[PDB]
Amino acid sequence: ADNYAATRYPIILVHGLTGTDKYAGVLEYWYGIQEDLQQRGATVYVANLSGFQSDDGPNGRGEQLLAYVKTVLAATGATKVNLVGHSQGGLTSRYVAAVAPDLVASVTTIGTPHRGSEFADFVQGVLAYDPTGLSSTVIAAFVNVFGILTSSSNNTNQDALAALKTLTTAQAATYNQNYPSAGLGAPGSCQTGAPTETVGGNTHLLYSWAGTAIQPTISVFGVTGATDTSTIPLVDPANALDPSTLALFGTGTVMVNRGSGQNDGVVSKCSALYGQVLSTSYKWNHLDEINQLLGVRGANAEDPVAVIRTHANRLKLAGV
Ligand SMILES: [Ca+2]
Repeated sequence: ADNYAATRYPIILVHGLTGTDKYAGVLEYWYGIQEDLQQRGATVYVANLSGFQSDDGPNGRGEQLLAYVKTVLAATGATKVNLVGHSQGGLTSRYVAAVAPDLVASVTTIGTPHRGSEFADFVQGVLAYDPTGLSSTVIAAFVNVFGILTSSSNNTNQDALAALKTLTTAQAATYNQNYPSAGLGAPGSCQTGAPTETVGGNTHLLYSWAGTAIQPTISVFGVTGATDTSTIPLVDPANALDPSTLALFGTGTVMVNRGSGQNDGVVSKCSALYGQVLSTSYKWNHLDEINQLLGVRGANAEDPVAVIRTHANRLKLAGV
């Protein structure tokens, strides 16, 4: 124990799609991360928002997080917070930073689809193929019940279709127009923006990193293969002990065939760029970024717990 991660302002971890603080009140979303940070002197709060919803609008995840932020401030006596989001959580964090600039000290996004996901486009394209539209309704009803049952508080505010739509590349472009940020580069440039933003007397430190385990390889007329760089080829035990490893490799192959380039299974390198990009070299798939499942990762993957701990220290040294 020490003060290595003792930031001035409390850290709030913000989960993405399907998330909650504890799956079924048992499995921590941010596996072993809250415990690690607290041990190093950090004050950390884990948000519990709708696993399936849009970020904007009444009852959206953005208004839920804003309300949680104010509750943490009142309880801590703190005046600002440091937001750290994973996946869609990064978009929710941007929402709070935009509507309540004075309550935010920094925004860090990990594997966040700032420009949307080619995979969401794919799933949405599939649904639209049913001429009767029944597929959408049935699947929606099933995913929605799933969210209520896995939510640690059995939150009934779930809308799988809104969530899907929010993650498409077309919708993300509109979100960016509605909630602009100095941390974003020009649409379609695959570039980041500025390292900070001054939102009316309030300065925010902006950071981001992405995992690029899935890399495109050779190809034929219309077929691009991929390789999972986080693992030792075929015999890595992570292929066996963590079911998400191969699952993201597969999802990642669909991504590459949709022109995404380097990705973590669901988010491309270009889509995740935001603020000061600390790294896009991590050999991680989407769940490795949050030390899942149960702390398993390929033999070539960096330690996500260490990375996050180091960032809490960088925040301390930066003055937040
Ligand atoms: Ca993993």
